[PDB]
Amino acid sequence: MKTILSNQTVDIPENVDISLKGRTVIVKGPRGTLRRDFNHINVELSLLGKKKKRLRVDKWWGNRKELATVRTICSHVQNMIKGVTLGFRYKMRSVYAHFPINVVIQENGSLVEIRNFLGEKYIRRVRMRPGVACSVSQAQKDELVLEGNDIELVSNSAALIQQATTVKNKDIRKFLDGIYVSEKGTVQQA
Amino acid sequence: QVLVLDGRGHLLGRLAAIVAKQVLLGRKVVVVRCEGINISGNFYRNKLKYLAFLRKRMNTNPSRGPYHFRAPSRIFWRTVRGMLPHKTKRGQAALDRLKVFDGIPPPYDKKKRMVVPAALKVVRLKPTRKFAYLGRLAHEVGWKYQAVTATLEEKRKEKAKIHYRKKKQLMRLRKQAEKNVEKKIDRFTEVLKTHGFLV
Amino acid sequence: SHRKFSAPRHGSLGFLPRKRSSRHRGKVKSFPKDDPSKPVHLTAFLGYKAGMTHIVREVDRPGSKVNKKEVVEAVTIVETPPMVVVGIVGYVETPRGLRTFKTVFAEHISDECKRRFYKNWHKSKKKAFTKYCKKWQDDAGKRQLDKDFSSMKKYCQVIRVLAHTQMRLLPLRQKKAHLMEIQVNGGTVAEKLDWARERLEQQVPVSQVFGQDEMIDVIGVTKGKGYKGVTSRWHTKKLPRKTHRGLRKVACIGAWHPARVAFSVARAGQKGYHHRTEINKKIYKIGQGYLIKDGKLIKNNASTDYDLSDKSINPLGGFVHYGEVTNDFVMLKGCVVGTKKRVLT
Amino acid sequence: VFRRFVEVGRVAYVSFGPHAGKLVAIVDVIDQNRALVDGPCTRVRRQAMPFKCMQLTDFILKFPHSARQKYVRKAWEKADINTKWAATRWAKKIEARERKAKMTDFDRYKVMKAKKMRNRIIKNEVKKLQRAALLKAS
RNA sequence: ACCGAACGCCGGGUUAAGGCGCCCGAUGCCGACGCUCAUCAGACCCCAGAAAAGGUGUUGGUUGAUAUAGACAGCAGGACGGUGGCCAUGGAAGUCGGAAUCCGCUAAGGAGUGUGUAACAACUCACCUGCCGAAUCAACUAGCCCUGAAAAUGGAUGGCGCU
RNA sequence: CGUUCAUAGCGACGUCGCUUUUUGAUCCUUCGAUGUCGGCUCUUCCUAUCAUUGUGAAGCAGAAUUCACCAAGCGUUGGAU
RNA sequence: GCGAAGCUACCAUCUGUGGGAUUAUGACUGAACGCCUCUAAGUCAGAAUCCCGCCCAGGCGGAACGAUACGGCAGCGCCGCGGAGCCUCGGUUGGCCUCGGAUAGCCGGUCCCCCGCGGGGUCCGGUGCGGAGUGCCCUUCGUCCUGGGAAACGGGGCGCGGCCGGAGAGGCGGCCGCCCCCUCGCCCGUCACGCACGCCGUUCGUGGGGAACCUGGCGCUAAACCAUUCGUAGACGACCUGCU
Ligand SMILES: [Mg+2]
Ligand SMILES: [Mg+2]
Ligand SMILES: [Mg+2]
Ligand SMILES: [Mg+2]
Ligand SMILES: [Mg+2]
Ligand SMILES: [Mg+2]
Ligand SMILES: [Mg+2]
Ligand SMILES: [Mg+2]
Ligand SMILES: [Mg+2]
Ligand SMILES: [Mg+2]
Ligand SMILES: [Mg+2]
Ligand SMILES: [Mg+2]
Repeated sequence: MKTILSNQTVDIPENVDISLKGRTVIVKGPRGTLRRDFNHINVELSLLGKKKKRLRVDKWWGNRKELATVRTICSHVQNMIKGVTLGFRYKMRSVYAHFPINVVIQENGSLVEIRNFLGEKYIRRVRMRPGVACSVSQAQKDELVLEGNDIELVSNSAALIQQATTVKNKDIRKFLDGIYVSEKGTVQQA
Repeated sequence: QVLVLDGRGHLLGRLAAIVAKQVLLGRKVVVVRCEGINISGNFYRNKLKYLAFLRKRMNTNPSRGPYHFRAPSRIFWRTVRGMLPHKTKRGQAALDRLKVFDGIPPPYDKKKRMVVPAALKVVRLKPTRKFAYLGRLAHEVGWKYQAVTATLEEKRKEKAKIHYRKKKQLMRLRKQAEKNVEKKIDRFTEVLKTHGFLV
Repeated sequence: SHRKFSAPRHGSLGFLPRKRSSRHRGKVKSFPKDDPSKPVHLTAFLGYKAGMTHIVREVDRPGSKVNKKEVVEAVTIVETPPMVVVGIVGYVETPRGLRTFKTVFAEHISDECKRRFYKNWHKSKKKAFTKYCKKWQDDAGKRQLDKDFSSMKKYCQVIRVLAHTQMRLLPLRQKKAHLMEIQVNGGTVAEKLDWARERLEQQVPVSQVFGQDEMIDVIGVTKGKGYKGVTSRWHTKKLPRKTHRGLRKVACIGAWHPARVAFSVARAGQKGYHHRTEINKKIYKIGQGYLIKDGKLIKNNASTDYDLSDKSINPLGGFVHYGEVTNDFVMLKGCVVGTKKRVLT
Repeated sequence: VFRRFVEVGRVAYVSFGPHAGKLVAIVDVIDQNRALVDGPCTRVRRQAMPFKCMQLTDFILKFPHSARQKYVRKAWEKADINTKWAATRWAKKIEARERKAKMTDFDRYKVMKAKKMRNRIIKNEVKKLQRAALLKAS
């Protein structure tokens, strides 16, 4: 039934400054801005506290599937804050039993050529979502590093190269190859 | 003597219903910015529903068979045509009053245009419900001129923004003017608020 | 019941009302998309199908069995004497479509061109564009002209030049020169228009439009064949010898119960003189016409670097049912639509 | 981003119904969509009333959630809600709208004559202001 | 052929059975309370169409739990010995099967849920903690919705449409 | 059953359905006549998908494969009796 | 026998294209359910599918432009302003415009900052069952006379010339010179206008739309069809051509 009220709080840290034009949070700090719109979620994004310390999200007269959004908005702002402060660092290790998936970034991070996958002549070119920047790591041999602020864009770009390197018309239990996400960490930990 | 209705923010059949009866009572109506009409129910839902209508054709000679109009104006016309007795003389006469446009062209681009709040999306739908823009719909089913209609409307909105700024400028001067004059309009301005305006 | 043994259906529905084309001169149904970036140019030309012949050439597709092997090859000669620009005509985008906006015609216009505007020239007093050309020599007119061009600069998007043929220079009977709108594809519309305003009343030859080893689309009307039966017009099976009411027919038009004969069923009607746009016809040779420095230069046509004789593409006794190709011509690979003498876009 | 609330003690103007055009305090909330309501000073008997019909003011007079009518009568008369309401811009443009409805035919004529003139005076003064603004621009 | 009602020719009134977005006379009520979103929604006697069986889809019930002796999940630590227990040898020391089926240590572990073994091994599946911080969880039941749900000219809640 | 393992693939004893490309029932229509089989020829639809595109499954190492999904765009032939 | 032209054959030769939305599916972020989940709000990839493109036809659908009957009787195109006279009717103040939002908006003003008198920002001050309100605004609806007050340079002569803005189906405005005339809105006095004797279609848009008729000024000077011809065409029509 209609729950008379639900809410939550999102305690912003003193480094970051968040601001909300209505229902369109914009979060800025060390690394950069991250806007996100929630016109489509239907909530009261109050912002309270001197020093602007916490973001509150009411949701009045919600039914079960309307009250399910409350936390997911709150959480999306949490990631947004993390992105601004620390920034996300997805690491993905290449795997093969023969053909050593030859990776090479191109423009800056943007492009990812993925040559010699399974001994295929086809060279996979994979763009990155605006903001994300791939880079071939050191201190680990067959391993990529995708860094960026907007987690959504990062993890999508990770998937983009994960599904790029897919095996068709074979026993995938046998043929375990491709560039898989190994670790979802941050650019700096504190 | 003529309705002009901005079809933006309305509901396709909901507006068409109201337009039909106006049109049958001899009211000449114009319906403008028809691409902006929006239809309840999630997008995909309505695309299929249209695509079905496309499938309907007179097997032996499609050239005769139900003419599936793409343009949002003609779509909206089609749905209003479905609520009149359009095989009659009086029905055909009724449609001849109605005048529909994709976007908002030159007679009516400098006319104030009404809004049927009984067909309006913000009112008639729950906010958590989904709907479709009849533009998108029209576009994907083969409407040629979305982008053109967009490029012409950006001009119009820029052209209009100017008009509003000048309008505002007069309003402001008029607010100043009254204050400049309010001892030599004082025993007029008093009488216009005994009988209850200006308050 | 189902038809027993399957078979793909005869003829394409993507081509029908198999009727006699309204036009004779094949329309360009779409010009290419003018990227605004590359410089201005014409997108089309109007030639004439003079005749076929061989070529011989070394081929260079490595891998093929025919790599570095001299093949022969058929070719069409399209005699293409230079066109004369006599107009421009501005268009504007609308949600309705692409409205023609303003047509500015040149000053002087040939009787080659003027012919076109009368159904009977012998009987006319030849009074066309007479009060028009008054505009081109006064203050009032020239100013209005400039304002028209300015308006086109403000408003228009697509610009097509109007040119026409030089019917004068051909072996054909007709004098009535074909006009045609040709689209100027290039930079910004103001640049685009001042190019066509410079070209006005001027010749334009073939080499200015096309270059060698270039795929081009031939547009024309097909060689017409009158009323033809279903066996000719659809390539339906003949029925056998014993058939009592004839055998160049279709037996079952249709089923009973969509109780109408469908548009997909094969019937006898007009075969030929259809409009058709065959694509990808590679230009092997853009050939220079006869010219004079002291004597004739007839050589410059059908001589090759390896042949070195004194030929023209004209064969002995000319191209049959045509003439001498005394003008510049293109030389496409393969056959193209239409008859000898046919105007060809 | 809400400013007015179904609070106990909120004064609400009834938009329509039997008690249309009357103020009324929210004593207790019964349901999702029904408020137990009272308007002792404003001639409205203690009764349940749906929210759909009441539109709520910017006046929260303070009493306890199910007092016995006497006490809300005090909290109404202490705050002097009738005086404060009639002072509001809202209530003025209610009063206005009623006086426009009461207008008699001679009264309608007077008005027209008064406006006919009053809009002429302003119109000139606006035109003068435009000329002065044009003179500044020059 | 159903329901209502049974006809001289007309005016006013009122009804029935049916309705009242527009087609089409009437809700253009500030109607009341819920339920339900369907990439096959649903939409009224006769009637022109679906079942068994499913679904943490959502909404109600019913019955039982549980938990401050601070749980419940979520991660982390052990899973033994009397004992190749007995029948079965073809090998079953917990483990193709079946009769059994208790004690010790116990904080506590079934003569064993499975994985897998020729058979073990090795792994895996209570009782209890450490962190976190209020409800948690099970089994039925019935409403709408969905799966179940395949036909041949293009098509029919009557149509347009409707959230 | 499938070494082992109910459900990869299967599936007894039972059970619930759809279909009208089988055959029956039935006799409503037509007996002042609706030309009675097959083949040829031609068009179009359906999908209950043989192949082809995109995919999930395996008792799929590869090759070969069956099981299922979207799906009827395009095909589905030459002969002997 | 051989055979030109012409038809003609996988029996010769040539050409056959690009996007979008997404389905099945596999994924992201992510609640519901302190974990987990492709899903609930949100996001990605995605196809012989579907829709378009190209390609064929082209609407009781439009377009720009040309020429528009010298004449031997002609007949018309504009412009302005007049008289009658059939016919077809509907009407009976106007509204000359921001964009949009809806778990928000509207207006100001910026002291201050950035951009091209404006635009964007912040900050502050007002409104918000919207009075800078379509529950709205504008406009007045008897005629004249004279003789005061408040308001007062406003209006006109289908007054006249220049400079603009407007192309989506522009069809409308605006702003600037010069000539002549008037004193119009709001109150008061002051009289008079057929006062047609209680009684219906009054009152306007209206110089309306169309057809036929009398005046001035400035312009005009035909094509089409047949016949004939041609063969890129053809059953016949039609079509492509030619003809001081
Ligand atoms: Mg394989
Ligand atoms: Mg078949
Ligand atoms: Mg015979
Ligand atoms: Mg077994
Ligand atoms: Mg039978
Ligand atoms: Mg028969
Ligand atoms: Mg299927
Ligand atoms: Mg999905
Ligand atoms: Mg996508
Ligand atoms: Mg795609
Ligand atoms: Mg089409
Ligand atoms: Mg009248």
